[PDB]
Amino acid sequence: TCPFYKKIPGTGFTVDAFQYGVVEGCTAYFLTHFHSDHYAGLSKHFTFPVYCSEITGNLLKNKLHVQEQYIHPLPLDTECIVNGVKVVLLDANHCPGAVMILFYLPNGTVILHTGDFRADPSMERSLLADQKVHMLYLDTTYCSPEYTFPSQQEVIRFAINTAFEAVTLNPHALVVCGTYSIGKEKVFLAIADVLGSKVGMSQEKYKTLQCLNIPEINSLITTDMCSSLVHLLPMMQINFKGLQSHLKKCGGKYNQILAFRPTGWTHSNKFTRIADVIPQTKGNISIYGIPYSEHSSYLEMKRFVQWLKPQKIIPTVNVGTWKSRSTMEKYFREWKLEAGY
Ligand code: NI
Repeated sequence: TCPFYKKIPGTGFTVDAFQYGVVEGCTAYFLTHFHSDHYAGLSKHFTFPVYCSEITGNLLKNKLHVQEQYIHPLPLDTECIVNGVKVVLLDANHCPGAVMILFYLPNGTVILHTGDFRADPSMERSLLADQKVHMLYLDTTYCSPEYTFPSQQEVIRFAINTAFEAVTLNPHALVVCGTYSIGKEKVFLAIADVLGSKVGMSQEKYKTLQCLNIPEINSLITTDMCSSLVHLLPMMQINFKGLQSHLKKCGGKYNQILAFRPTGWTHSNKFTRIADVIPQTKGNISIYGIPYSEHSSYLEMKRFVQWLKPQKIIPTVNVGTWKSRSTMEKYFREWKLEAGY
């Protein structure tokens, strides 16, 4: 049954709660971004209103086949009314089309639901700078001080230069990048750009990317693998066996693969900088793990909450155990006590 932390009080509104049948007294379902843990349950057979960004609208329509009439796309940074409740959607700096939701309750309460976010100082000068926020429903995925990782711009640097060097030392090397959802497109689009290639991919992944309103995208991607020297493969397939497998299929056009697995945090973040990374090498194939995150580090989350100064925080991630919950509460208390709200 839908959990308390997916329900917005004083509304008929729910957030990312698509896998509990009909929710008793839900007039409208918000969807923060197109990722499976958040959309789980959607199909062509939904007949309640969905509110989402334009881009998430495209994904619903074309990949899940939801009927146009139940998708209500909203523009960002725009005061909108939804069943007589003022809302606003803001970029979540997560994957394409991912939003935070501001709710202005009739009773005068103001709630922010972050969806999945990577906090950034650019948020401190959005529509949020204007007014007080009583309740924060928070993406707590990395709410613990061990969780440090580099800036996205540092990681894209590393990737750009690794690939470009290798390709210039051996122009019959192929670059592969792993994937399984939307998000992290900059990894492959940055490498492709430095190498002067479109990115080659399957038909299903080409369709996904064609929904995303990326500018100039027809110039940046293709379904023709032969013509392209940056390939996208299923992340499951990014391993020696599956790379070899694939290295056979190109038909003697490349002698070497350099691959990238963009990862979430991995324990080796604790002991090694970005500038000092190494790959796993079994012959002519080489695989880099690179910690490109689309969630807030501990310190990024901390800055954001301390600026916001919310009266109450409700966690949406890592709520499943009491140890996680208890650890998280302690961080909230410290932060508040440090910042004097
Ligand atoms: Ni997500």
